[PDB]
Amino acid sequence: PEALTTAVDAAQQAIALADTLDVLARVKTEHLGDRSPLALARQALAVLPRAEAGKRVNAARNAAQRSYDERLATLRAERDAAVLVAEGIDVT
Amino acid sequence: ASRVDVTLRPAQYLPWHPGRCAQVFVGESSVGHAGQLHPAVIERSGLPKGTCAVELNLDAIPCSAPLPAPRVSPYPAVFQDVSLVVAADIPAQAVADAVRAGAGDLLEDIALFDVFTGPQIGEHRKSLTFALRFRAPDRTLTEDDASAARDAAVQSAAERVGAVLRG
RNA sequence: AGGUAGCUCAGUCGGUAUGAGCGUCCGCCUGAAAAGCGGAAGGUCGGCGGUUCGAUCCCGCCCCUG
Ligand SMILES: [Mg+2]
Ligand SMILES: [Mg+2]
Ligand SMILES: [Mg+2]
Ligand SMILES: [Mg+2]
Ligand SMILES: [Mg+2]
Ligand SMILES: [Mg+2]
Ligand SMILES: [Mg+2]
Repeated sequence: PEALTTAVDAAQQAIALADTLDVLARVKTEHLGDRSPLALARQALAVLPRAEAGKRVNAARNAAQRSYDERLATLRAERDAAVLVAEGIDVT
Repeated sequence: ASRVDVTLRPAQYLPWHPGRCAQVFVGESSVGHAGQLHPAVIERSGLPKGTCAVELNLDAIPCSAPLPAPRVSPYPAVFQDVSLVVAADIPAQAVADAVRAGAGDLLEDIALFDVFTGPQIGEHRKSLTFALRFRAPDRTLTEDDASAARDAAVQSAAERVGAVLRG
């Protein structure tokens, strides 16, 4: 269909709103999981008589994947950096 | 085994954990590092969790041939404990050195046996309690003589690391 | 001829990785264990690249073992 404003934009604001790996885990399965609306386009992408719509449908997931990947690595960096400071000891 | 004194100072040096890594000095000369390895290094390398390591340059450790002549006083010792509150990132060794510098020659042994944090102490603080053993070389030390030496140690730690006597 | 979850192995011959065993974690069991059941976590499907709207699957090169 045309879900460039209701599926990609609805996910890029819910991904950036998550500040926890647990919150981001729920947004994953709701906006990029197997039961996601963006997944429904590929599940029915072969019952279509591809060239003019495939690159436009794949670009909907290529943009939604970047938001999850750039947020996962960011929250992973914040989590890893915080464990190191919390594990500091007096070496003397 | 090398008959040298050694100080450990905080350092950040891969592949060690930046918060659990000491750089080893003999005098003012670095001679190596020790502590726990970095968690990212451990995972990428397939190492056991919590692996620790030490590496020293033996050729940087100077050779020592000491000829000790220890002072062995037979007179009784006075035992006192001091509880000092400092900021949480003040190394315990710096507090002990300040206590030792103020106590003078009467101080025979100092040993840290308690590091405490909590609401009784305050945020960003910690409490260190040292066991002090005083002894005179020519007389039985009195409680007042030892307390005067203890008070001078407390004053030294106050000026050097900002220690506050625990109340 | 094959390379598939941390390891050991089936499957999928262009558009939701179908799965097991061990291992790991987690509950039952034990004062605590082992063993056992029970369930969960766990898969750019060898690198480098093409082809394609889209590659674990097809094409080129190379690592790997018999
Ligand atoms: Mg006493
Ligand atoms: Mg007494
Ligand atoms: Mg077959
Ligand atoms: Mg399975
Ligand atoms: Mg399964
Ligand atoms: Mg479990
Ligand atoms: Mg994995």
